Amino acid sequence: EDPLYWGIAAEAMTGSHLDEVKKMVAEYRKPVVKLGGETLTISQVAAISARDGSGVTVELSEAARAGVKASSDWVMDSMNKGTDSYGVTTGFGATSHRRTKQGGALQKELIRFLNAGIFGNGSDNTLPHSATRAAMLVRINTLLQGYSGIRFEILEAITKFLNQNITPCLPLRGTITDLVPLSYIAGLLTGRPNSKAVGPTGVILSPEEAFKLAGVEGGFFELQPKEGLALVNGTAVGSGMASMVLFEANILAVLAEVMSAIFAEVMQGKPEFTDHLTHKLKHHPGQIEAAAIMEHILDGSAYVKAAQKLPKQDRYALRTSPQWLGPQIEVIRSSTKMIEREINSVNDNPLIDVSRNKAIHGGNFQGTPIGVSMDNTRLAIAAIGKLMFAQFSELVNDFYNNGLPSNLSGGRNPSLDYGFKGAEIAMASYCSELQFLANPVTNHVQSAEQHNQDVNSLGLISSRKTSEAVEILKLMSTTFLVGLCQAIDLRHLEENLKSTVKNTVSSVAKRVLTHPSRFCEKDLLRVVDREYIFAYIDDPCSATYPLMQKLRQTLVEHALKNGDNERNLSTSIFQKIATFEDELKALLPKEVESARAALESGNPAIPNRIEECRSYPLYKFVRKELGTEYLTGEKVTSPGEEFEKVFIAMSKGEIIDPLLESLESWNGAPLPIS
Amino acid sequence: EDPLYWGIAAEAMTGSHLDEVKKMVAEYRKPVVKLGGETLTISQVAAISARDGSGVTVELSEAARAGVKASSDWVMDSMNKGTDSYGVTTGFGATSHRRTKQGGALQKELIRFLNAGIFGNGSDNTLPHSATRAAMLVRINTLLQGYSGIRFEILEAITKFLNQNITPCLPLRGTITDLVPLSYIAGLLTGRPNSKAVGPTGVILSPEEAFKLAGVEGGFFELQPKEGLALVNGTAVGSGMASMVLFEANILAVLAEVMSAIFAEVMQGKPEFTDHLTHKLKHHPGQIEAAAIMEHILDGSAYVKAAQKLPKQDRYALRTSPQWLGPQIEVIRSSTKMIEREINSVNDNPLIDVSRNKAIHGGNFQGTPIGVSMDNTRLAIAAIGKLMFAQFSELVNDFYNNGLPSNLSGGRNPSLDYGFKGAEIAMASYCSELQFLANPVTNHVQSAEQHNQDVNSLGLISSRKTSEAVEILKLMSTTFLVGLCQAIDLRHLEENLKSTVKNTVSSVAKRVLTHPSRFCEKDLLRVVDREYIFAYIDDPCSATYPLMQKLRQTLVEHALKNGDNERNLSTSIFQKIATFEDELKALLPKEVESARAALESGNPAIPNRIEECRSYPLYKFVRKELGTEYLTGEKVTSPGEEFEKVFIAMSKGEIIDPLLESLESWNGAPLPIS
Ligand SMILES: C=C(c1ccccc1)[C@@H](N)P(=O)(O)O
Ligand SMILES: C=C(c1ccccc1)[C@@H](N)P(=O)(O)O
Repeated sequence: EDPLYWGIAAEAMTGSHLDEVKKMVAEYRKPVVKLGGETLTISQVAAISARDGSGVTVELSEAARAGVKASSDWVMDSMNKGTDSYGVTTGFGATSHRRTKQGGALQKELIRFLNAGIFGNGSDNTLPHSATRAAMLVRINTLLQGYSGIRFEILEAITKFLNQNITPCLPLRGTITDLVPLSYIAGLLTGRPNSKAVGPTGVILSPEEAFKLAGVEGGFFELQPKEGLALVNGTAVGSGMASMVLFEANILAVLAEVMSAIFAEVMQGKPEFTDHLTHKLKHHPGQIEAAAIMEHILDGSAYVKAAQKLPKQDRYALRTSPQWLGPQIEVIRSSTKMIEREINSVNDNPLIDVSRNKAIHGGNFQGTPIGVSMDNTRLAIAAIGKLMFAQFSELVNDFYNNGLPSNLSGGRNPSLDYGFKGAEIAMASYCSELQFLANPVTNHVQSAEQHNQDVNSLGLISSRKTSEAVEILKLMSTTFLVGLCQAIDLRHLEENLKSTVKNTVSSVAKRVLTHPSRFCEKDLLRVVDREYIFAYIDDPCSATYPLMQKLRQTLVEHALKNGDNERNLSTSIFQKIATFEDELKALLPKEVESARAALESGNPAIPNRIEECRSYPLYKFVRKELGTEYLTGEKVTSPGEEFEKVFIAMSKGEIIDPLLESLESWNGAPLPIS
Repeated sequence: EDPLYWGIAAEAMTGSHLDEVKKMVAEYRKPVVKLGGETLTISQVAAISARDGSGVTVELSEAARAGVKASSDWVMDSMNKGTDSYGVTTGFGATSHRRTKQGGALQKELIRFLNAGIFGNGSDNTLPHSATRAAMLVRINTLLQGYSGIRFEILEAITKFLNQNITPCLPLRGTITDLVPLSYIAGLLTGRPNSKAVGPTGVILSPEEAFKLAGVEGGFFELQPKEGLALVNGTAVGSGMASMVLFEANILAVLAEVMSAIFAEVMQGKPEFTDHLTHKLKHHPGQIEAAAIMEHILDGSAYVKAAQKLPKQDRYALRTSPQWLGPQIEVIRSSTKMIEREINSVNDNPLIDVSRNKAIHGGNFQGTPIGVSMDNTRLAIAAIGKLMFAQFSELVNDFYNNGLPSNLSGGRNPSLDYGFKGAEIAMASYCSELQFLANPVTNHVQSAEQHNQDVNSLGLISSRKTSEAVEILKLMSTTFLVGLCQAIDLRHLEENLKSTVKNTVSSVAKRVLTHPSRFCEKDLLRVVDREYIFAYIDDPCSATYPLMQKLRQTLVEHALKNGDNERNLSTSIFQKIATFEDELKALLPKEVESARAALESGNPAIPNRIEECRSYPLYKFVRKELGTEYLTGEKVTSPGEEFEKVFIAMSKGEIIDPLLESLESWNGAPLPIS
């Protein structure tokens, strides 16, 4: 039926990406990660990788013990029968013609010469301790399947190091994917003299102190034949970090879908761009899901529903966002499956097949799935950030943001409030560096190790660059999300002040215009209805702003059509202009300032419509739970001070819950075509 | 004084880039290229490379004959003394341990196994015949210095092939820089059975036919010891093409400087951005020259001088263009010097030093100067095109082009004329592909030829990508230059129609406004002076366009300040509005149409100010000599039809003369700081 396992691979790509993310989040928060060599998820690797006191613990399946012992015993019995085994009685790699009977000394030597990394002083050349934990977890998962020929006791010791947050120090570079950095795990286990570890609070430990604080009894391990090679001959570091990167990339792809919808909300975009017919007719599932998610947010938007009771299309960053995000999500999802197979693979060599009484030589250490998926994922991250840069740019440009202030300036005086202009330049710098990062790593392969390794994956180098790309995407997402919340509040200010202007224009009209000028009150209010508040509200009665000009234009046009009644000063509309303009100038500025002051005090005449929006949890989280403040030149607070709050919260995973809550009433299908 | 030749290298970088270009152009057009191994310029290589009947001929310096014979004789005498010489009695490259006494068969075999390229059918895998000519010229120049040990007769035969435009067919790929493609020159010379050549009209020739049409007498050459290796062991193909690319890149850099100034002219930019103080204070000579060149054009601009007799700063694509272009010009100039040294180098191995009675083994075949200069030059080409894309985008956007029509639309009805919108999308596609091409080639080095060639330059691959970049820059320059000429004509239309509107508004004012409304004629004309013609001229009396609205606003504001005189209908300014508006509506549309029709017939009321501009030669060349037409929706002609004229002319070098003429009165210094 499925002898090459294509079909079981296809099965994992069914169901929505969002449900996959919901499962990942639930898996991440489980208190125990039980390893049995076969069920490791990127969410479990991400959970173990954290060094933030979540309390997650690792436990080893007792079901693997028998297979582990069988291959360990097999190798030891092979050593005693005098047989010639690669990596056991022979040299390594291109020098495998050398032979020896000192199996123990051979493995000791293996770790010694693989300790060829460089740390220097400080931490710049050190693998992040979170990544080292991920690699430890993943190495255990490989060795547990019973094909590697290493004692279960060593796996238990690595488990204690994880559960006590005692982490060996690994070099950042030195691997083409992972012998050298993995040798620094083995060196801790053998107590090498240069081996160092870091405790939970950051203190450097000797191997002795580390064993002590981890509760590993029995002294340092003396590696038995093949045991050094089983520890080092795998892709655990590259795939470990790729899991951490993919966990965050998946969640950020959902954040990008939702923020594209909040973007549409505050831009007053046409929700038609999410119509299921459009996306159904292209078949791409990423684009169909993306449209449906944004459709869900917009179908529960108080802005859209308000507009319904009262340019045919938007620019690409809004209208084509489902077409744009769709394929990036498919890449991230497909890359995730590839990494999940890699972290559950037997990446080791040779393999001990006790059932056939032999060792199988092969290339499962070749981390191509990591290189390929990380290269492809990094390009997709860059495409997500380029869209986010385009959206941000639209949002802060008054040419394109449908009446929002230039720069999303917040204060009363636009000459002393340039809003997000600095943040916008920084968004360009983020986006540019992201497009550089989008270049591949895996097309830079050198013929290595005396040309024995004449192809090699560069997996971990690629994972490291995708991790950098993810951090930049977080800087962009933070900056965008705070911009969106500012725009939300500006729409709130806009609708309240617009009501005040309309009430004042009407009341002054009903006074000074009684004779036949009564007819033009409807036209004067229409001037207010159609004019952009932020084009004039900082100085509403200024003669050079559009409100006074167009009100006066309305009075003039009514007088010109007023006929012979215009010839009698008693019924002349033109003769009412200066009275009207004086009366409005006398009352409108204070009415506007009062309503604004009432809004700033929490007493708006019209409540903030975000509160009735499916997108409310993200706004509430940013503005109310984190206390991120509305940004104004009338205060000293910088945009960066507020970015910090969201960025630190995003990096602690606190965005996940409000992100998912905005979608929790979605049934996973697009709306009927209406 | 200068024992490492840094100082003589520094000397070549003095004087202006423009004077260097002027010399290059004069050198290109000389009727004879005399090679003596030491004076080859990129302009001579470009001139020889052409297959367009310019009649340029190659002649060999008789002064080199003695050195050539001496090393040829030396090698033959070495062969007869039984001595062991690399490439003469030994195998090649990584297999140099093999030995033989059949020197002739060794060189025959060398050409045979180096004929390892692939052509297929058609021309896609064939080196362009212009590049093959460049490589032939450059190979002669290396061998003429007397260090290679090859007969002068063979150089004379290649000279005949050049002077009769008989060109051997070379494969496009196969070289890491140039044994394989150079072996197809040697194969023609030895009459190999697969060897093919192309005549002047394109007919494929056998080696026999080629020798016949070239007038090479004496039959095919039988290579003597070392002669095959001297033919193939050089960088001639990479450096040959790099010369052709650099010749055009230098001229296009001057076109970019000048077009940046014409851009400023039609944008009504502030010529202050070229002020010498600004650029002097940065020391960069490329930026100082660039500013001074643009300053020269602007100081002789009738637009600027007109504006003088009657926003403080421009956007970056205009204001920072000298800062942007400066370093690209320095890179192109420095790369040119590197290639000129390479095409005059003894790139061969081993070298025969008769003066010391020995062969010198070395690495002069290592084409790093080509790879490095082409990689650096390609990045600079991309930066020039990115600026040109930014400038074009500004020019066709009515938000930023200071009153020019959106899309530079040309016709009477903007709803049926979308101008350069298609060209603008194509400019984005050019710019994007250019930014891709900007990636380096020389960071993709493979350890080659059984790891004997474990570093290699990839020079020719880089030259090929820079050549592609140059072609794209030509597509952008063509499209930009035709856009600039359209804008020039639109400023001509703008000033003529604006005069017509002002005359009509004045004459109707002086009639229907005589009572005290005489005072507002000055304000009404000011409305015309300050309003953008193209914001209303397609329908000048439309009530929704700014002209009628603001004229009416002027009459209303004068009536409001007219006081008690406004209360008597005899002296009421408001009572004059509908008369004025009716009178203007009756006369202005036909006055405008008449003046426009008079302009289209060559009878403008105001001549085209381009005629008094230092930039006039480029406009005259494009619009009048090439017959490139003003683009309008009222005709069937496409922008591409007009692009063709300029692109084909640009590729024939016909842009050079008008380009240089626009600068011919420049003394090479910036203006005094005033
Ligand atoms: C080449 C290898 C190696 C190199 C250095 C030390 C230990 C092993 C192993 N990847 P293998 O291909 O399994 O022999
Ligand atoms: C390695 C070389 C070679 C390879 C194939 C054919 C002929 C020569 C020469 N570049 P060289 O380094 O001069 O020996």
